[PDB]
Amino acid sequence: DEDETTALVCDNGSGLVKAGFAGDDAPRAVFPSIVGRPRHQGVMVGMGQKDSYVGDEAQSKRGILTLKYPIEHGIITNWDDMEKIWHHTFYNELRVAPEEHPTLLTEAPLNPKANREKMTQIMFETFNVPAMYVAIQAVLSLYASGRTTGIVLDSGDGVTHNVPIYEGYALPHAIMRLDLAGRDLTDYLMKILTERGYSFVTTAEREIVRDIKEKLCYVALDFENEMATAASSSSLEKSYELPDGQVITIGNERFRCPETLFQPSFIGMESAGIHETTYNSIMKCDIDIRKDLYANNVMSGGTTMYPGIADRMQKEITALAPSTMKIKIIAPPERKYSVWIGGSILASLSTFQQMWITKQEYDEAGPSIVHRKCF
Amino acid sequence: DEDETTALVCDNGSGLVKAGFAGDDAPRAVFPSIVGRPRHQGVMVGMGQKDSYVGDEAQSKRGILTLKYPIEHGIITNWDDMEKIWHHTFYNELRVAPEEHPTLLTEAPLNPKANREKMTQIMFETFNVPAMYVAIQAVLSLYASGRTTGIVLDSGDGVTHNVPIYEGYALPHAIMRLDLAGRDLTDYLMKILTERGYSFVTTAEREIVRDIKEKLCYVALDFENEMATAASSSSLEKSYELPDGQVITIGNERFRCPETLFQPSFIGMESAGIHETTYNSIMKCDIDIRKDLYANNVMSGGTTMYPGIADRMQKEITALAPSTMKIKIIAPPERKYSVWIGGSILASLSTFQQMWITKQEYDEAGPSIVHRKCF
Amino acid sequence: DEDETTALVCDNGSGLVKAGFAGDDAPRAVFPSIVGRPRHQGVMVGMGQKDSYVGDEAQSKRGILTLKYPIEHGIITNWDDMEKIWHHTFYNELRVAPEEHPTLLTEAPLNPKANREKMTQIMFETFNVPAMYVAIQAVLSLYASGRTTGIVLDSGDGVTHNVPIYEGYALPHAIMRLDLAGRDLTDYLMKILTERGYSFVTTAEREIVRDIKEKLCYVALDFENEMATAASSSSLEKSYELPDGQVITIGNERFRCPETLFQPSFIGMESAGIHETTYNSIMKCDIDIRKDLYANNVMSGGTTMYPGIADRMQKEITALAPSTMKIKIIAPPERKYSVWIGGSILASLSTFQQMWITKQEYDEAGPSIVHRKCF
Amino acid sequence: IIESDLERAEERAELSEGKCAELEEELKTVTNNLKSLEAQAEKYSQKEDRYEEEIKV
Amino acid sequence: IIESDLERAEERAELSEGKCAELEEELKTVTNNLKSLEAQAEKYSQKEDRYEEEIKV
Repeated sequence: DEDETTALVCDNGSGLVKAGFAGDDAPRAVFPSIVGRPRHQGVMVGMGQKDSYVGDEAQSKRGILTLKYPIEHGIITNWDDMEKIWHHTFYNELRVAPEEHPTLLTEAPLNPKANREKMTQIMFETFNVPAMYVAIQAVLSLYASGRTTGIVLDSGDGVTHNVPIYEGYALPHAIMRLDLAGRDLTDYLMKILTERGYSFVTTAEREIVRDIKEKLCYVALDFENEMATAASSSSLEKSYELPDGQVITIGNERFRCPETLFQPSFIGMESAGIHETTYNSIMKCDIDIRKDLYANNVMSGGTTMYPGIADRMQKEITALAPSTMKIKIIAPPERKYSVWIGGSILASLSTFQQMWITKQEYDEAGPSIVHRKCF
Repeated sequence: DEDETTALVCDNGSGLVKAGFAGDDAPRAVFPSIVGRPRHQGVMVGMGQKDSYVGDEAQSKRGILTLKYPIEHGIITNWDDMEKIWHHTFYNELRVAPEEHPTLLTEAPLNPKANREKMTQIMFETFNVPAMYVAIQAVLSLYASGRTTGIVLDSGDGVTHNVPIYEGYALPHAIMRLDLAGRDLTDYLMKILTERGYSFVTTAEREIVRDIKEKLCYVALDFENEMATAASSSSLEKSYELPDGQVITIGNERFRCPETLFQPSFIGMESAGIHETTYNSIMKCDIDIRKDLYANNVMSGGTTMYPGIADRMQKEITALAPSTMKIKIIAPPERKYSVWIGGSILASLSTFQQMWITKQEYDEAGPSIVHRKCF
Repeated sequence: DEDETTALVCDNGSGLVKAGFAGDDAPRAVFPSIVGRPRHQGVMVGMGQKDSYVGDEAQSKRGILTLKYPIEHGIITNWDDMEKIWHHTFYNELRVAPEEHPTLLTEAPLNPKANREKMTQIMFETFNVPAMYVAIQAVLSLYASGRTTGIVLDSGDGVTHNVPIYEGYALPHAIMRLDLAGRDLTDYLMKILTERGYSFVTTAEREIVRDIKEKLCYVALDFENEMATAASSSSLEKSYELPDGQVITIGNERFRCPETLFQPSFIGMESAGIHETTYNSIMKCDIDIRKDLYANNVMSGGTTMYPGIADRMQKEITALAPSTMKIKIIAPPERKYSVWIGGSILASLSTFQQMWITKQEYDEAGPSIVHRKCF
Repeated sequence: IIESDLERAEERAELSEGKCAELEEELKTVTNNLKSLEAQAEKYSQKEDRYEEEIKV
Repeated sequence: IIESDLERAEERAELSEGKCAELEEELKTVTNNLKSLEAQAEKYSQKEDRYEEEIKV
């Protein structure tokens, strides 16, 4: 349907998959990384009804489905379900056949090896894609943001990777990776709202809480002052409409959940928080690198859309940083949608045509080729 | 009236209320958590007759009463009814007025605020108790059980708590509030006994099924082979005498009911069941904690009295658990009464005499004080 | 046990603290350089539970503690934690009060001066030691090894200094300090084990990887050849049992961790390694010194435990070293304990009893006195 | 039909309210940035003077 | 009621669209004021840098 064998770009995370073609500005479609399955016995006959549902089908029919995510903390653990998600992504909504297009997939630099290897195998064996590449999330964010140097703090649904990059090169000894993510904030919000009389323990309830989080929650610039008021007055509560007509209001819980990014102890995690790890990613780099990383804190990934987060991340690191020097945050309206955007940019670069793995080299090496050719 | 100004202890569940004084080894009396009301028009005059009956009065006069439970899955929603149950408990069975004694009440910390706030308020304002203390069910169960470390499985009438404790500390991120309880097991049994030709749909009938469950049911360590035989042979059916002299026999349904705890789909619940929930609470704790919790799964509350339950739980956890390691269950005779026993122990500890809210601090602060003084 | 007022000897690194009485051939007590603190809310009372745990206490109750060490890359950063470690080591384990005994503490010659001042101040002001001396770690390593001449490659947990000594004299212009030690080797392994699917980031997890490193890793005489096989065959994987009964297998990662000693670029360091510094320290020594130091290069401290390191180092130095001359590395049994042993040897010499700072000179001058009195 | 148009009109109210809220959030974000920038433009004009003063001094 | 609710649903489409359009104008206004203040703050940061360069000189 395209006038060129443009690469397909699929930003497959632990949240939603954003997909479209290289050279465009935006994904053609977005899909929950979900395969749904009925938890009930059918009663009426000739009702259609699938054994399993994919993406938005799984979410739309969720009233009686248990919903599973094949990707956890950035890694595919269930590749049969990813084959279904990709079939849907490519043939039902983008309506393209990867057999005629190179495909670009994304991951964090320390994502366990099985992820990129199984992603490579699925696209070469079930879709028979002519070429593959698995790209770095930080690289993709840097292209989207217009930078070659900076800290990419990618606090999304799966993991926070936090990798410093200078002149387009990794500074791997300074990756302050953290097992704290948007999915934990969602789990925390389900629990804290349960305490308000609105229990959220089932799949339908979990999807509702994620929707509540995305629309009602924030981190603010000053937690203690924000809570001093939110805990004292109803003036800071915000309502939300649930699908069945219930109305829930959230007070200080509205920010106490999200605050776990700065205070991980709220969910039992042992961590300094995302701002200290951002600071250390800069500090652990050489002294002649530090000045450029301080001036370029690059925000990407999920959770970047919480009110007060860009302002707060700059405040928290500038407060740890030395005086005289200027410390700055980069947090464009392209935040979180930067990995997909970077995929489009990267896939299309003329210099990247030497990075793509072809369905030639693949057959001689097998999917393990991804560890020889990508990064 | 006592030989010391000992605290009074009352363990108010969604099922039954256990009460006595601190320092004893048993409650003095147990009452159903029930307030009954006549559903018929009086015909005779000078018949006495109360507007409402409580506890054992409510059960003894139940032939024409609707029986309500003031506690909903651990939360008191009707505090006027609990005040009447408590007055009866304190003045008619314990024969001690709270005005001269501190009182200890219990709840899961998972309880959404209103229960501990109202329990504290009732005792301070309607009973004029000189002091109050709302206790943690896991704490109370571990004291009663001889442990400081382990997981409390309190699978009683209301909600399953499943909270892990290490060296006396809570590990709150691993606590999984579970909507699977003894009350649901009763409802399931009412429906499957209906299929057999013995419909149970009214209050009297609900109380009968609960009595049947308590006396005839078991879980079985191997339910599959047990049902293969129980569903095939009358030789495994047990007769129960109904109040009017009629007899009901129950076969595989006897264990089918308790099995719901391991097969929650039987009541429409999206859950892995109590063995996997316990396992996940162990898993969610740090790796140097996990081994101590695997070796110390502690039974408390109700339903833990079913034959085969200690073995059913230990074997299911062992199956989910790693090799080399020994998985063990502690199942003391202080089962179901363990929260009350723990209350007696805790109320009496010298290290807990500073934990009591006095009837001064209460009035200066109001009932919200329970959030600063108890936990 | 001690029946004489002998000097106490105590070596203190970022890893472990070794202590005992001068005149022996071993410390009588060894503790981790760790002070642990609880990171959880207590619920049970009358449970004991400390504010802080030290040494073996810190590790024994670590399931709910965050564990921190006081010494970083050779220096004390937290004097309060060192006082706790020494208080426990001297009074509880060795059962000795330093008030009645002179004490010998150690550091390499380029160690920042604040470290020597703090060691002197703590023992004189919190322990009231009658006398102090701070000795050179290279001096003590040569005494333990039976040498007066040699190069001490102190590849410990914090920092490696590689200090050359000839006829008992310092050759300070040739000390080639290296920012590579056992603590960094642990970090490398945590990242590579993450690539294998096992994330290790929290305190319990960090302790596991350190334990894995110490028990499973080796240098590899030939890195590339060992890797060609280890990367191709599972027969070279060693299985480590994790505290919860789960296991991890480690393949070429088993040697890639210690390989950082020969490849510091693995952790982002601008260095060729411990063999390069061994070579540069000798290279800058006088031309008529070199022959005696090349025939006596000395391993000291830990990381020398690698059953691959003995041949790996002599091969790497021999390759750079001059012809005609005998090139040899001394890898004595007094390894990982050589500084303490040397400390005992120095502390007990009759020729050393005039080297002590007394608790007279100390108070008149203050702790800066160590800078003029020791070396 | 009117109800179907109502649902769509209501949907438009919701979509438009969605946009309204989004713009409001953006308005506030931008306005908050405006305000922090008003503060910065002034602090910066003051720095323009503090620095100019450092130059003069 | 439905026609009235259509009129209201439509009114709400118009009101929320109207208001979101007002917010687009308020947003563009604060965005442009932000850009102005940012440009101003940046011109000052550039002057601060010129002075810093001159301060260093």
